[PDB]
Amino acid sequence: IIWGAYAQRNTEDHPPAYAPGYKTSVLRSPKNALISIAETLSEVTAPHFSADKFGPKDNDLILNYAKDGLPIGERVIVHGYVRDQFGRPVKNALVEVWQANASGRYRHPNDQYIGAMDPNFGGCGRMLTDDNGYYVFRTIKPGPYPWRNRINEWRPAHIHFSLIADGWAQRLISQFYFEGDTLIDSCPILKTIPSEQQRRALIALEDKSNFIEADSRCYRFDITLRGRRATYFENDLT
Amino acid sequence: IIWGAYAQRNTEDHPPAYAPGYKTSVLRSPKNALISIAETLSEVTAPHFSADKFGPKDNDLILNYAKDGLPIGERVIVHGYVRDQFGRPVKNALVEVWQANASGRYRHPNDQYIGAMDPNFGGCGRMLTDDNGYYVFRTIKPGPYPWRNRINEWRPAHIHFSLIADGWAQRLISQFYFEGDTLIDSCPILKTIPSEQQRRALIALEDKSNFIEADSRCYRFDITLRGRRATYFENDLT
Amino acid sequence: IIWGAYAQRNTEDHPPAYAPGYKTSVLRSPKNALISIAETLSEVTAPHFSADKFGPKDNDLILNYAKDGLPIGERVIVHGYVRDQFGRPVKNALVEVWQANASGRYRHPNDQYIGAMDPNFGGCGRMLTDDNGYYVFRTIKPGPYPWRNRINEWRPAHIHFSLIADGWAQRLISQFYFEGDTLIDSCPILKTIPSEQQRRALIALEDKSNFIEADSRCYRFDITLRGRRATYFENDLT
Amino acid sequence: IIWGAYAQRNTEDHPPAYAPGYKTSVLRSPKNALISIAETLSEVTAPHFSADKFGPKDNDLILNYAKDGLPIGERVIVHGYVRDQFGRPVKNALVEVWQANASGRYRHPNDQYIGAMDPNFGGCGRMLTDDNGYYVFRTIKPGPYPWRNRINEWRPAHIHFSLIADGWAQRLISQFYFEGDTLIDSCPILKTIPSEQQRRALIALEDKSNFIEADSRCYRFDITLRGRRATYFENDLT
Amino acid sequence: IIWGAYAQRNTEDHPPAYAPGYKTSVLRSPKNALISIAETLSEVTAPHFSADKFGPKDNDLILNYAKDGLPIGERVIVHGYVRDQFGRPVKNALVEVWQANASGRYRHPNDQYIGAMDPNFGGCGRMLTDDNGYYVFRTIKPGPYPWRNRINEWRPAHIHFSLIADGWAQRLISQFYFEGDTLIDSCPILKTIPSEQQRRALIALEDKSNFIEADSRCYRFDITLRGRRATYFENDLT
Amino acid sequence: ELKETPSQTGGPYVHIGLLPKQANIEVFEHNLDNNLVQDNTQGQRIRLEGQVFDGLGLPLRDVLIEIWQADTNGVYPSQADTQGKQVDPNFLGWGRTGADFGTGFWSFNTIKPGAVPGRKGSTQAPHISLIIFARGINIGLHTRVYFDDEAEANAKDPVLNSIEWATRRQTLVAKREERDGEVVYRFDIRIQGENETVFFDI
Amino acid sequence: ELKETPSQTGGPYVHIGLLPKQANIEVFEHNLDNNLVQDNTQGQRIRLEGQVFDGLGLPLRDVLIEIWQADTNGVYPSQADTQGKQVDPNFLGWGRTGADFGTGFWSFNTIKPGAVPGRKGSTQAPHISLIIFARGINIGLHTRVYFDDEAEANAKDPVLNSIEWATRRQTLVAKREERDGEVVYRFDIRIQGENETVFFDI
Amino acid sequence: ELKETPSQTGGPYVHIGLLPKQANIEVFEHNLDNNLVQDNTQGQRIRLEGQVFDGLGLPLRDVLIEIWQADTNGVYPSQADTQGKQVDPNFLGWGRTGADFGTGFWSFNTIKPGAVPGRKGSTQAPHISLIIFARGINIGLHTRVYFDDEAEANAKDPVLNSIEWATRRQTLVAKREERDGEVVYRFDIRIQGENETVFFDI
Amino acid sequence: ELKETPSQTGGPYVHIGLLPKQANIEVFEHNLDNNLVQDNTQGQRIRLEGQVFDGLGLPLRDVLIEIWQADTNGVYPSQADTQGKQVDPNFLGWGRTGADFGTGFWSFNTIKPGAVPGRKGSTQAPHISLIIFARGINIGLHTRVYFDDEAEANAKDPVLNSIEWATRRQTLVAKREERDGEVVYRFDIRIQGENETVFFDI
Ligand SMILES: [C-]#N
Ligand SMILES: [C-]#N
Ligand SMILES: [C-]#N
Ligand SMILES: [C-]#N
Ligand SMILES: [C-]#N
Ligand SMILES: [C-]#N
Ligand SMILES: [C-]#N
Ligand SMILES: [C-]#N
Ligand SMILES: [C-]#N
Ligand SMILES: [C-]#N
Ligand SMILES: [C-]#N
Ligand SMILES: [C-]#N
Ligand SMILES: [C-]#N
Ligand SMILES: [Fe+3]
Ligand SMILES: [Fe+3]
Ligand SMILES: [Fe+3]
Ligand SMILES: [Fe+3]
Repeated sequence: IIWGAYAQRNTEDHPPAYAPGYKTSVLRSPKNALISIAETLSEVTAPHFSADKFGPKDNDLILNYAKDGLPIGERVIVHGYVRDQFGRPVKNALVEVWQANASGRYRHPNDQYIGAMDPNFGGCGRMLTDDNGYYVFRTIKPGPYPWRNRINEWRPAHIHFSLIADGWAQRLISQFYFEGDTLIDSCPILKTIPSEQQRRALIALEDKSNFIEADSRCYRFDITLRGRRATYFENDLT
Repeated sequence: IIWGAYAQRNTEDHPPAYAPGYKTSVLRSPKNALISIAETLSEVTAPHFSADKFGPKDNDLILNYAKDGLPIGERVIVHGYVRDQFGRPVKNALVEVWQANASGRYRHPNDQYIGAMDPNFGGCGRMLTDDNGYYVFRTIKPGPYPWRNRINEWRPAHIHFSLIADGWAQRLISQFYFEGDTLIDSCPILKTIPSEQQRRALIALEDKSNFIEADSRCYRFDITLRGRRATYFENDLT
Repeated sequence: IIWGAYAQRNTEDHPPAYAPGYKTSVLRSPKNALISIAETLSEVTAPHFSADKFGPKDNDLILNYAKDGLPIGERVIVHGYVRDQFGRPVKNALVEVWQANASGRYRHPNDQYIGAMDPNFGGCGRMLTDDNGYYVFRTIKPGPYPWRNRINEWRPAHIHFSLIADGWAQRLISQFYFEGDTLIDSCPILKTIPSEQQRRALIALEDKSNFIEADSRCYRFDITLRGRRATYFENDLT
Repeated sequence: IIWGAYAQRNTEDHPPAYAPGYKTSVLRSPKNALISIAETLSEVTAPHFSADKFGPKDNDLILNYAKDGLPIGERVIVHGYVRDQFGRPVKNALVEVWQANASGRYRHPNDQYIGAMDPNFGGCGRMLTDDNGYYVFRTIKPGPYPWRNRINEWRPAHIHFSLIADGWAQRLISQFYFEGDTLIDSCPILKTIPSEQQRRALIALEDKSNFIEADSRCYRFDITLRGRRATYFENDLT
Repeated sequence: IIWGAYAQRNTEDHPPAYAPGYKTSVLRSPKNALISIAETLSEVTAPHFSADKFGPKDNDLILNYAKDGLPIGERVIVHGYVRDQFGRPVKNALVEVWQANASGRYRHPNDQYIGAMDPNFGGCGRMLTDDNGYYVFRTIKPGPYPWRNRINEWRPAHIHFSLIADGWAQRLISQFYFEGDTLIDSCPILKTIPSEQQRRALIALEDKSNFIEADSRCYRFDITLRGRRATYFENDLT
Repeated sequence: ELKETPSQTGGPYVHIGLLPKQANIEVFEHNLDNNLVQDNTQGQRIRLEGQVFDGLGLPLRDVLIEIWQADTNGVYPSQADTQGKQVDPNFLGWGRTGADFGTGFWSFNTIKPGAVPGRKGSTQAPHISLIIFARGINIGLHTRVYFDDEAEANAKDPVLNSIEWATRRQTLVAKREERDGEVVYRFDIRIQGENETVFFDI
Repeated sequence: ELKETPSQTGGPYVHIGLLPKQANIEVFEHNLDNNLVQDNTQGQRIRLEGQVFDGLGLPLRDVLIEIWQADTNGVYPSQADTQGKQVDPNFLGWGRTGADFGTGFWSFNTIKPGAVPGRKGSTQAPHISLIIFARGINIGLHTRVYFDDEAEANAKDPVLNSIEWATRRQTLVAKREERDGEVVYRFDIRIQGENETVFFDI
Repeated sequence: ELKETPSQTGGPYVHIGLLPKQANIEVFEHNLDNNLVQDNTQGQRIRLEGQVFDGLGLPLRDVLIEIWQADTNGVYPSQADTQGKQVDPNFLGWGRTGADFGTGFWSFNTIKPGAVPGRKGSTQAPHISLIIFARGINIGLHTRVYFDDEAEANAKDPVLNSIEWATRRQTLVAKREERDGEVVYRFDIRIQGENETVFFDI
Repeated sequence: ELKETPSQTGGPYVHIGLLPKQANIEVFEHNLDNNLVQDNTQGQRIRLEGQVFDGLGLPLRDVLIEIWQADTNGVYPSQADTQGKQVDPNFLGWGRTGADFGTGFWSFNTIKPGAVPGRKGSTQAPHISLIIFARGINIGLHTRVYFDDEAEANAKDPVLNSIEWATRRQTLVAKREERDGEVVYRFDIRIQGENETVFFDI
């Protein structure tokens, strides 16, 4: 198989750059349209991260920062698969996640929300997908976060995630939410996404059969990245 | 992969122990609720049966008991797949089946039904599933069986089956019926099952493309057993 | 009441003579259209069969051929009414029936199907309808019959029947099937019949209230023949 | 015609023995299932009551107890047909009925309801069905009866009835209500009946064309009893 | 796995031999029904074509006949999978295709349509499916072809294809069309196919994600052939 | 085909309609009762008595009972009887009674029935078919009364032998007694609990 | 109003049910056959024989045939006959037979029927109503057999004259022959092709 | 995700398919039985016997029983055993038997199992997993058999201590006996009523 | 389960894609043709020729024909052949040709195939499987070519004997001839009408 370029990103499946409902985007969005280019080696390549660099608790947010005891909050396991748009699994992709604690408080200097800090919770983890594109980490379910878009704005509970895979063109950062959260229907950030089907693509589903008795609940969340087309005739990439 | 415990059996997908409509269950059902326990090695292990012990006609009910000639009745082949609830195939599982003959008569001392005995039919077979969880046996389609629940009760045509697989927790015995049989809608035993979708999970489907011309018809029937969850953090099974 | 002629047979309620889907009909169907004629005494009359000629077991296919024991198979009683299109009962009509055994094997020299013969089953019976047009016989439910139309063709279970009543114009031979049989929807012979309502007119219905406990099941099947119009003005039949 | 046994009673068309919603049934219901038996002469026979024993006003509840005057209340005639499940009329069956008066007061020592007694009303009648299974009696429409199941329980207006016919197996006692009565939808006794269609089988219908001007209203109410199957082969009843 | 015979061809999923709407079929269709036979080695075997015989441009209709320049027309890539009715991929099958040019003109001596010939286009190609049953070729989208069935008949744009696979019984020749072509709904040849679902099985779907920017469009088209049943009991093929 | 009219409880005041006399209601000249023995009735007179107990072991004081039996020669005074034998012309074979409002005892004055033919040429032991109605009982309960002095016949009885739980068979056998010169069979019915009486679906 | 039960082919093994003997099945004491002539049957004995050919010109070896005819005086042994005349008391008027599995020939031993009244005071030429059933035949095919020695009667026959294609009328006329001292009428039926036999919708 | 195939009763004739021999059916050369002790099997031989009683206190004469246990060193002859220890190569660890049609007694010839590791580094007392199937039982009933001569181990057993009703724990302890020189553990199962055996959902 | 892709006519210009040479199109270096005999091919060389006639008796001048046959020892050059015998390494066993645009004649240069095993231990007479495609033909028509010099083998051939209309069997037998020193089998195909060639659904 001789690979060509990644399929064109479908701009209609993503939020636009300019979204007045999300205030801070008004000054941080280009007024010019993006210039589309034909891909080269620069766009189809990406770095490789060796597993040797990862600590044993890097994907366990419940314990990777615990000092005197355990974090306060809902023990939940999150797992799923990372595939490309053509259904092919994405192997050894770097998945990084971060979030606020059970109070909805981020361990970040610029966060002054009155929600209480948890001395035993850090809020960040990472991991590499296996050969089947599978990933799994453990954490505390984050609480909603009150913020200033309109004065009484509230982000539904959410976990931030980032992926670096096989091609630079696949670079993606997003957020996923939890099934049932009512704040999902009123969030300005989630509404920047044009279609309803795409909004639902960011919702982690309760996976009851994979709950661990007297221990943790479980949510299933799959991620889809852009995929490469194979070449059977001229190969102009080079 | 480090395996944990089998997922919890969903009691709502099974008949209750006490079912007044099925008379004999009134005195053979515990009055106390079942005590649920966390699994140990005892529940996740099970015996292994070597193929060396199986005769060549063990899965052929048409010939494994034929003496002077062939059994009288409808030649039918039944095949399907055995999977666990997570879709994984169940390999080398022991599948045992038994049934009445074409008259609806069981070759059992306690059966005095006037339906005629067939000197060339035994009514029992067995086999091991292959690596894909596939199984296949041949038999005579059983006739309905008149019995005494209410005086004029009739079991639809049915074949009894039993499975012993990888975990003791998967131990299961049940019955499957044939698509189209009208007695299916009035059977008290089949009605002990709460949902309609589950009742239909016991119906073998006509598989016309797999009929063997001028020889036998074919029914497709898949079986789903409980499955194990994998462990990625603490492993308390031991 | 002075009777006239039988109402015109409705050709659209019957299969056409030429039906390519039923192969053997290609060479055994007239290319010319049937010539319709006005009825005379020849068409409105028919023979009479005295009950004195019928043996006591003529309508009992379970016992009229039993030698060493009982036939192997499903004990079933079939009964119903024979009426004319105007709802009038058909009295003392000769009803003859024949069928294959429980294996789907016919006791006929030209049948070499591997299905097993039953030394205690003949496959034919007959009877006369009573004054209410009622009829009843007992038999073994026939098994489907594999045949060569397309290589893997299968007739659903069926019983052949023939009637000779009051008028030669009513002469009719057909077949009836059993409710629920899945082969009904794929049979080329049953499909020669143009309408769905007429196809269902050939299906015997399960009659659960008339089952005989620990003995036999029962199917209800009514037959409709052509009927005569009454004359109130000129009588040109003669 | 040689008669066999009565068709099996369909337990699903009747209320169960144990119905917690109807309090007094908790201690007066067997814990063991009923033992179904094959019928004998004992079950297919029943007593005969000669018409000579019936007084002329036995079926007239308006006058059979009137002393100084007429009962106070709604003059209504009730009539209908008694048939067996196969539609055959039930001839010379003993039909006995009883009820409370217009106040909802029963002429019974154990009734202390404050509803007023009517010195001219008794509340009981009887009659035999004719050759067509027809019956007819006259009465005063009963008023609802307040009772102690839950403290504020109320029986809708109702008339109790009992039938003794041709077979002991047909022995039946029940109650019928009047079309439109709102209490019908909240009565615990009527709710012991599993299906809605069966509940409606106990509702007497207003029969406006049979009202007698300036005199009485009329309700139509038909009763269906179990029926016997006819025998055409072995007769094992004896 | 021991293979048996190919499943019976379903005559109802194919056009009949005699189709008056398609004029030339009136004299080139047998009047006798096809004789169905049980398969032997002759029907289950087929030739093998080595890849060594195929030129490098055999599957590239844009360049395999180009002399002075490129063919005039719409550059399109067509690809898909060849499977058997049971979903198994068909490996190393010979796929041959041919078509008219962009004008709707065939490079055939008997074609006198005024549509213009393209000196740089031949109209034929071939290829072998890989181990996954995948195939891919490049061509110029053909223009509709005016023909004489009824005087103003027009074939929608179409590409002819032929397959020789594992069994002679799978031998198949057909045609596929392009999604959206309005002529599809009025073509007498496509209408010889009885069902609508089967007609749609001949329509190549636009596959937008696999378009090659500033170069070619792409259509997806899968092919299903007859499949073999496996044998687990008697093997009478020989 | 039609469905059987659904059953309903006889209700707490069931006496009004089926035993007016017991409810102090004189409306009928001829009243149906619990005395099946007439002047010229053949057979040995016997008295059948007992009580009906609920789940608490307390007698129902509002229960109604009816019995159906054959004459002394085992023939039923019914047109449905196909024995071809002549029945006792002075025997209705049926009776009705109610438990006493105070004590709870019920009783019938009848005749000990003769053996009746069973199915397939068998012979049933002498028995009386009995049914009970009452408040709290949604469908009349059917049972049979056999006699303990017919041990040999009972052992071969088809219906009794169709009860696989041998222990329950005794609940259908009444005990013989003799007040003075009269024969009395005591038959207590237990609807619920231990020694629960066997009930049939006929 | 109800619709007529739809027809279906008699099937390949039609002999089992309609001619058990021919299928080697002895289950009935009295078997229906192709001999309509009894000891005291009136009229001249005749033998009706022939074959049935398919579209290829090949005889059907699995066809079943039945005939219905009047007696020697043209009266049908049927209650539906309204002629007011007495019929031959020793004549059923009906018969059934099957083609020979090997050769394909069929035959009946019967009597030559007398003329039967037609509609509107007309007279039908002597004829035998015949119907054929078999595998491949979805509905029994009706036809008539006339005799060539009745040329004058045939010319005036209402049914024959209702066939506008005069050429096809001859397909309904059997040919007389005389083996020894017996009269035989040869009647071949051609279901398809040239000289295709006329079939009626009666 | 898929749902588990729903359970159904083993039925009254369950012996045909799971114990052909007991039903007088010789079709298999190698038959599965109730003898888990082989010639070279390690450990002390023991006999496990008892009866199964219904709600009336009557033994089920149609019940089928199977057991699953570890070898003498507490290792299961199963690939799922993760102890890393070698198991007795001459021990299947499973067996099947049926109650006697007449008396109701069942029994197994096996070995007394060694202690098996519990969850979270605990140790389970020696036990045999047992399941029963039969007419009237919609889903196989799971229970465990502990030994009364292991009082100290039983007191610390995780599963037994997970039963909050201390009184019911004794229903899972079999009683040791010694016919002659053989050790026998008596274990009666009571499906319903007083002293009802504890059943687990595993 | 999926349905087979529906068939469609090969069309009037079928030569472009399957026989480019015949359409004056040189695009492929290696072209498939009607010559199955190679230098080292074993067996007796034979020439198979004939014409295809429509319903009017006129030859199709646009028909395409392909054949599939076994080698001289009756072994198919196919991995699906399970005879366990080694096949002629210099034999493809398949060929394709088109009728001549002017005369209508077609032909193949091949080898006379050896007998091939039939079903259930039978032996098929030597034969060549043939299929035809063309404008007006919606689905390729399958037929077989047998040889008249194999009379004894043909009489016992399973497929030929499965044709109940014995008369049609001859339509599948080609006639041997000898131009000079070469053997030629003449096989004409008649799609419609009299002597219509037998076509199979394989
Ligand atoms: C985050 N807010
Ligand atoms: C099984 N009954
Ligand atoms: C019948 N076939
Ligand atoms: C009434 N109550
Ligand atoms: C192409 N026509
Ligand atoms: C009302 N009793
Ligand atoms: C009132 N019951
Ligand atoms: C069937 N014949
Ligand atoms: C059979 N027909
Ligand atoms: C079934 N037993
Ligand atoms: C069987 N049950
Ligand atoms: C296009 N032929
Ligand atoms: C082009 N067909
Ligand atoms: Fe009341
Ligand atoms: Fe048939
Ligand atoms: Fe069963
Ligand atoms: Fe074309």
